[PDB]
Amino acid sequence: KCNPLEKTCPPNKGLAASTYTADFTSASALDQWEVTAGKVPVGPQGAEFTVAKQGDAPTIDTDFYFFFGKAEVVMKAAPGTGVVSSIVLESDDLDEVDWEVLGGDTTQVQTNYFGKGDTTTYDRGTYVPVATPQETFHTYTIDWTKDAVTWSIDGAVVRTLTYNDAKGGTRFPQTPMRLRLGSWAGGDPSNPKGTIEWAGGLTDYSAGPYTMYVKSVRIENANPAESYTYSDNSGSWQSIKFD
Ligand SMILES: CC(=O)N[C@@H]1[C@@H](O)[C@H](O[C@@H]2O[C@H](CO)[C@@H](O[C@@H]3O[C@H](CO)[C@@H](O[C@@H]4O[C@H](CO)[C@@H](O)[C@H](O)[C@H]4NC(C)=O)[C@H](O)[C@H]3NC(C)=O)[C@H](O)[C@H]2NC(C)=O)[C@@H](CO)O[C@H]1O
Ligand SMILES: CC(=O)N[C@@H]1[C@@H](O)[C@H](O[C@@H]2O[C@H](CO)[C@@H](O)[C@H](O)[C@H]2NC(C)=O)[C@@H](CO)O[C@H]1O
Repeated sequence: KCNPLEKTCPPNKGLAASTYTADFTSASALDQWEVTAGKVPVGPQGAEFTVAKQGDAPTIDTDFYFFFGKAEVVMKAAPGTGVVSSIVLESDDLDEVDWEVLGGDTTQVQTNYFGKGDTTTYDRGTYVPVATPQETFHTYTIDWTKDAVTWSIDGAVVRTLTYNDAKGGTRFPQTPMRLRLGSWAGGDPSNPKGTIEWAGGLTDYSAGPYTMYVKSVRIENANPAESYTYSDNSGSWQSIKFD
């Protein structure tokens, strides 16, 4: 994880196709993914992100990066107090767009972003109404262009971030991003008071295994390439070299 605003890092492996599809009911679905933590079994309901015990943070990263386009995930959130179901887009410069569902909040899901790992205040967050995310599969779409990031649920736009809303684009996500899917306990007793408070309370690991399900992943690469290179330390999209 070398940050190109701080130094010169090697190229990011890119998705050299205009679309990527993963149906997680097949075994060879994690061929272009890495299991970064825990075990992630593949079931009849798709890939399973289970918080069974303390420290369980099962995550999968794509091997590839994409430079603008679409990320669509069909997910059922994990239940349980303090359990976080996360759909994360992140670049090496720490540009990020994400979706977070909390097990005890049955009426909403959170949308969030940051530019260049800048979490000056936690004012980049938005709660949007969703019907029983822990009991119903929903399609979480992020549309990503130079002009705006759009968050949609089951084909309905629920949030738009334009380039200038991100401090005139100084904090807009515009660098090659990999998709991470995972569940973790934000209510882990060992987290800061503020994280446990945010996650909607403490996690009772005894009270069940809590499973997050991802049936499918759809990625559209607006700029298909074998690799992406950060030319400068500007962290801007104009500084991304590829062919
Ligand atoms: C700035 C910001 O707000 N960023 C958010 C992201 O943090 C967040 O992604 C999730 O973040 C959590 C908390 O950091 C993370 O959970 C942690 O995962 C790591 C690795 O799996 C664990 O660290 C390891 O712990 C083991 C113990 O089993 C050690 O042996 C090992 O040495 C540790 N390794 C390292 C490198 O530290 C933590 O234990 C674990 N914490 C908990 C409480 O479970 C999630 O995995 C992140 N999830 C995803 C999908 O990225 C993101 C999503 O909510 O949102 C951003 O806003
Ligand atoms: C110690 C600390 O930073 N505590 C609180 C924050 O954790 C919390 O922000 C939330 O952090 C999570 C990652 O650990 C994110 O997944 C989550 O999206 C993020 N929430 C927001 C709104 O960005 C905030 C929440 O208000 O409170 C801090 O005090």
